[PDB]
Amino acid sequence: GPVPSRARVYTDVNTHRPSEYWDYESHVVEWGNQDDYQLVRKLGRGKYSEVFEAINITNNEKVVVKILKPVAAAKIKREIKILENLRGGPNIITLADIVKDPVSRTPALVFEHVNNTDFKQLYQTLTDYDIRFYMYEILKALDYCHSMGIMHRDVKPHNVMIDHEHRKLRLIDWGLAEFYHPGQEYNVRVASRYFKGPELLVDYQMYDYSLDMWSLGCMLASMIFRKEPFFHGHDNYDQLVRIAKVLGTEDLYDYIDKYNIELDPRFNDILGRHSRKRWERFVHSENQHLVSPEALDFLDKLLRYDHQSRLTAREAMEHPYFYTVVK
Ligand SMILES: Nc1ncnc2c1ncn2[C@@H]1O[C@H](COP(=O)(O)OP(=O)(O)O)[C@@H](O)[C@H]1O
Ligand SMILES: N#CCc1n[nH]c2cc(Br)c(Br)cc12
Ligand SMILES: [Mg+2]
Repeated sequence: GPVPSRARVYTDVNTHRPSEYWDYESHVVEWGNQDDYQLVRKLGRGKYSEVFEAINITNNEKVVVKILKPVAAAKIKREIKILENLRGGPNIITLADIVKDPVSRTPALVFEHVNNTDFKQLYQTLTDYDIRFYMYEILKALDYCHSMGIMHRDVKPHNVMIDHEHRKLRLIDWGLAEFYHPGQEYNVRVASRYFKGPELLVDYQMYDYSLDMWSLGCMLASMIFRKEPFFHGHDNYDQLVRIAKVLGTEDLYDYIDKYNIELDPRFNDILGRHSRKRWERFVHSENQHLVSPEALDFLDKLLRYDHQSRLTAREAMEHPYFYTVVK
């Protein structure tokens, strides 16, 4: 069957922490007072929650309330424990409270409010310097959560809030996050389609923190090349074909061979044969202001089929692409 894999960093962080840290099912939720929060307006509804802008009447501060749906109500302890474990970490959204919503009768997570800049506005206006600055800020959040034994598993632009006015970034939406345990087989139905790593698309379950580094690479490629999204698959199968049209099929087959993976036979008629394209193929007059040899080298080291071969968040922070960023 498939060959096992383990992370090259932070491998045993959960084995050396007390059971209380990662055993989220045994966690006893401390409930706050729902009357402290007055809902103001509905910001949206996802597959798992309804999100509202609210005011904390004990200090007149704005907050965001995520009211979980019954489907979500199952693995809520996992999101709660992860949020409490990471609380206070660099660029991690702060969970302010947990209350029982009187209408849904489900848990409602109360978060710090971010006066975030519109995501299309961010995509259209961030400069070369801004992209480097903000990529460094998201790497601080990812190295922190990885060092804490957690993988986010849903890195994408909408989960990376930026308040451009205060040069403030927060990594949000920890509902798909998981504790990393060496040898554990995880569900591959994580991350949004365009950000899914090759490990998920070929059904390799023994993945790790490096999944987040693929997703970050997808964000970087879209930003510097002005192509939203960078790998535009029509479904999860075509998603792999789009990746293979850029990275080539030979390295894909080497990756499948190394981990002894049985590729779904539905790929036999759609993958074809493709060479790796040099990153300069994607450069044009409308994106040249965001591309540099350092950006291309950094991107090249994130977007690798072999999850064990990708830069870790800490190695990424050492890259020359960030030398220009004021620290
Ligand atoms: N702390 C926050 N500050 C401001 N807006 C937020 C905050 N958290 C979520 N939002 C808003 O709510 C939505 C994202 O919610 P999210 O946690 O990603 O949902 P889900 O877990 O169902 O996928 C977006 O519309 C975003 O603008
Ligand atoms: N793509 C896009 C816009 C956007 N949303 N969130 C982000 C976080 C970062 Br880090 C960067 Br760069 C760009 C964005
Ligand atoms: Mg989200």
